[PDB]
Amino acid sequence: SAHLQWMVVRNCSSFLIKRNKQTYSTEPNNLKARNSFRYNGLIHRKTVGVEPAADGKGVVVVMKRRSGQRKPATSYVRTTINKNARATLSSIRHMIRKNKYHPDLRMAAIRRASAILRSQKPVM
Amino acid sequence: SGRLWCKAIFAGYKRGLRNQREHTALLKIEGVYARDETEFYLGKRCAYVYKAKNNTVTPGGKPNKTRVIWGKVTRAHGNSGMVRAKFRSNLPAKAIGHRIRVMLYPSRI
Amino acid sequence: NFAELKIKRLRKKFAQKMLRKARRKLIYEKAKHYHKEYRQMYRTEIRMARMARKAGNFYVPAEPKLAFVIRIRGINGVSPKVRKVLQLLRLRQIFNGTFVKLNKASINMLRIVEPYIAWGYPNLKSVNELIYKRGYGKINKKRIALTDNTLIARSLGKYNIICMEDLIHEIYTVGKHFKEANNFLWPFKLSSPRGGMKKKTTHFVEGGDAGNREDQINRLIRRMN
Amino acid sequence: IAHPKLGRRARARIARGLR
Amino acid sequence: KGKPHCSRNPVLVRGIGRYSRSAMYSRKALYKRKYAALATVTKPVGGGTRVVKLRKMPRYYPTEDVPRKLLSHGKKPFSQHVRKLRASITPGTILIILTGRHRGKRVVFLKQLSSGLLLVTGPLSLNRVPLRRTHQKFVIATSTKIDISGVKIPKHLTDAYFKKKKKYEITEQRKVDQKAVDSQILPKIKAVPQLQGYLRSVFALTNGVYPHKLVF
Amino acid sequence: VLKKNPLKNLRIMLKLNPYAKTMRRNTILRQARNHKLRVERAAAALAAKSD
Amino acid sequence: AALRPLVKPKIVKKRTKKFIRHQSDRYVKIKRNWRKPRGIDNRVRRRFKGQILMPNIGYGSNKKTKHMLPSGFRKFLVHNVKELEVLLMCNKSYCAEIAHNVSSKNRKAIVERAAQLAIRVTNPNARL
RNA sequence: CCACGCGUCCCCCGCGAGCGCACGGGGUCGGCGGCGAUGUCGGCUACCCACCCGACCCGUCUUGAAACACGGACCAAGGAGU
RNA sequence: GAGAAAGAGAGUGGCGCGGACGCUACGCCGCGACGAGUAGGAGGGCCGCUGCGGUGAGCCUUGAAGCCUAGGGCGCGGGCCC
Ligand SMILES: [Mg+2]
Ligand SMILES: [Mg+2]
Ligand SMILES: [Mg+2]
Ligand SMILES: [Mg+2]
Ligand SMILES: [Mg+2]
Ligand SMILES: [Mg+2]
Ligand SMILES: [Mg+2]
Ligand SMILES: [Mg+2]
Ligand SMILES: [Mg+2]
Ligand SMILES: [Mg+2]
Ligand SMILES: [Mg+2]
Ligand SMILES: [Mg+2]
Ligand SMILES: [Mg+2]
Ligand SMILES: [Mg+2]
Repeated sequence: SAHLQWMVVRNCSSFLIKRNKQTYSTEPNNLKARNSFRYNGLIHRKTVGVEPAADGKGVVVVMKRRSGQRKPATSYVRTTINKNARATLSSIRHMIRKNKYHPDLRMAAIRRASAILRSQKPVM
Repeated sequence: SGRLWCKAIFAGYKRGLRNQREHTALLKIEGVYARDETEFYLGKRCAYVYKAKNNTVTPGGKPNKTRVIWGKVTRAHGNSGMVRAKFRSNLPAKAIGHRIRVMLYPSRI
Repeated sequence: NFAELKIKRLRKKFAQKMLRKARRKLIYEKAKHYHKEYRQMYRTEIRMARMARKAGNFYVPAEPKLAFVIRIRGINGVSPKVRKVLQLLRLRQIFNGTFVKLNKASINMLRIVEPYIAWGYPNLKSVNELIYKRGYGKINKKRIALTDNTLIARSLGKYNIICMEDLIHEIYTVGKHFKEANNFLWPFKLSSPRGGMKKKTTHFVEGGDAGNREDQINRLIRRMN
Repeated sequence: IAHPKLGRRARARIARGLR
Repeated sequence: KGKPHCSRNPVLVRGIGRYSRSAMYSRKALYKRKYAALATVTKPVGGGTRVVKLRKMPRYYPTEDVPRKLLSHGKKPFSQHVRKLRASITPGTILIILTGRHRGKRVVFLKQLSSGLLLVTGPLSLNRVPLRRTHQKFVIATSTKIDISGVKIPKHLTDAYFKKKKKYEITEQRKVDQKAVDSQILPKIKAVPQLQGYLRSVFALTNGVYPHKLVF
Repeated sequence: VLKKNPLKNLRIMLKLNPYAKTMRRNTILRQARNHKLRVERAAAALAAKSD
Repeated sequence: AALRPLVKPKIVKKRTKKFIRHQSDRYVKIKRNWRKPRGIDNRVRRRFKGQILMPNIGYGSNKKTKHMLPSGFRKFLVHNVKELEVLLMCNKSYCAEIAHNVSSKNRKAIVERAAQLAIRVTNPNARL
């Protein structure tokens, strides 16, 4: 299900790294990148991920669908947002809130997109 | 154009016979030799002023050599007008029997 | 809708607010009645001494029903019969204090620990200021400082002791539920005495501090807290 | 008056009276 | 509506009124005073009209924020503090500035200012110190008073007047305020004999003299 | 909660005991009143000593 | 104008001296690394006065300022540039160190990526 | 005086509105001042030195070790509940 | 959080699309009291060494292991990172 495979993954995963009294997790669809139950992206049915685009600018947003759970190629849908910083965040807010799609990650994705766009606007 | 600090001798630390506690200086203020006279000096600013080799920065002036360790008088100490003080860094034992200038300016008159 | 569901929320809130206000008026007038009772208790033992001296007889006042023990000797080297009595008096640390009512079952306990305790007959000001400054409560076998009347009232409501002057009245005027009211109180962690002890080891009669010092326990309390 | 079971009508009546 | 009256009871001690609540009921007269019972702006543009949203959402979020603080009550800002005087400092006394560049010079005190500071001039014609502010802790106040009940110091000088700006060359307004005030102060101290010579000299502790035994 | 001291802090004492307010009001009125009575008897005694 | 952290409380430390192991001054064969001595006549084990102090639990720092660098951050040992994306959001709290083994060629990519991602690096100029 | 209205029978003689001050569930200032490019600022720690207080050398067997009890010059490596 | 065993219970009759952190549940948080220790017992080590199965699209001749250090540091500490 989800709570069994969390209790398998929680200490035995290859994405987990543990050093300097800090515990992290490097799965690609993780928001805040930390080892927990809410934020781990491999487990759940419905999952938001925020990545920087293949282009230098833009934010791709990853949505796990409900149907192909065991089918990894047709499970994650991508959407690329190459816009201004306000409407990128309002787009991610509308996608997570108003679709009822895993609403606990609604603020962590906005934090992550705000951290990606700050790195994409040029260096001081 | 004159002098504006009372004379005090750093007598020792606050000490038991087999233990000294370096976070509290014993100051013997010249002129007051009783607890009915030590009432005036409570809570006054005080300073251990000493020269050294390398230049320090002096507030309101060019760099001098004279450095300080500030502190305040806290409470009286025994019947002979000896008084306690605490400095913000503890006094070195270099200063035993030297002149701490006990100020007047946190004044209560 | 949320029209009547809204208003009955503040109906219930206003109901319990008025309930709390009625409770505060209750404990106000209970404190006033207590002040009247203490005036009468102080004046009648003067009145009856005067009417005894007016005839030429003597008025023996009642032996007091309430003492306050303080542990003045430390942990080390305690005889076990002296030790168990102190554990039942709840004087474990040095300079703890406990109200203790008097009877034949308790005075013969206190004379076993006479070398280790200082005890006397505490004044109304002493029983006040000990409760207000150093008085805590054994709530859920924890130690919660008596900051509000609900901490007293939730534990001692069924003995009709629901403010702090109810507790003071039950301790001082020793009542029916003195056992429960006193065992509610945590043992008083009194400080070391300002000014200083006379002599720890010998009895108060022979110029010390141990043992019964009847009216003079108040001088000890005033400088121990 | 002050205890909540039997004093309910009395507190309601004094609540009506304080207007 | 209604004119706000002042407090009906006089304050007896701090936090205690002189009349209890029954007498206060009788005085306030509640026996006869019974009672019983944005974000969007439409604008035209040169399309149609646009509903602009004032105070729009943030364009950025820092990766983590602090939480809000708990609430405390008796902690005013500095302007809302009550301000103490000593008993010895009254307007008309003479002061000994102990710390700043005017070391130990005797000075006439004028006015408790609105930041808590003391308005100061021993007139600069004799001891060379202007209209200055000082602090009441750092100042010995001897018991030598002149009567300045019949003077006027200007209203426009205050803490925001004496506040530092950012070489400091003095303004002409400082000169005319100084010349306005000392022309009233200086003939008062010339009335007392040997006081103008007292103010020119500096306080100094010599040998064998101790502040706990000397009175002033 | 921080335990504030009812013998020093006034409103905690009132929070535990609202009748302490009227005891202290009545006793401050009595302090001042007996003080003024003794000052008036002392002034009368000085007037009688003058006369 | 470096990357300042979120909050910077007063990092109070109870003890600043190391715990010298007893009689590590007396010999060279004895390192200064603490070993609780288990002798029967030892002045240190039974806590005499004026002796070498023992590392009790009470010397532990508070949990809010434990492991905390004096610049307010916490270090995190980073081997490759792929791990700086882990600190992309733990930014105002946790800073990055590059390990000793990493090449001078591979330090520059990590330092530039950290300058993009606003991560403080403790040793940004470790080869020049 | 922590007492406030009216109407009803009889004994006895349940939502009023606003503001505001605060000895009220742990500190704030919506207060300030100075010094800073080759001579100065910070660095508690780690290097040397100075002073006051403290301060006998470890392991060990022992009732008790600093012992005029035995083992040990110093260092590196191996070295004992498998 | 409220001195008083229990329902912020259901029913029938008279514009602006917004809302911090969290929860490795083996985690996080809140109160209270407590802390001596040889012989010994137990727990926890993100203390340390050597090898083996997994794993880090780990590191490394643009310089790994080792060694030295008056450099910056973290941890009560074993130790560790620059
Ligand atoms: Mg003994
Ligand atoms: Mg004393
Ligand atoms: Mg030995
Ligand atoms: Mg032994
Ligand atoms: Mg010595
Ligand atoms: Mg042997
Ligand atoms: Mg043998
Ligand atoms: Mg033998
Ligand atoms: Mg033995
Ligand atoms: Mg011998
Ligand atoms: Mg021999
Ligand atoms: Mg042998
Ligand atoms: Mg030998
Ligand atoms: Mg232990």
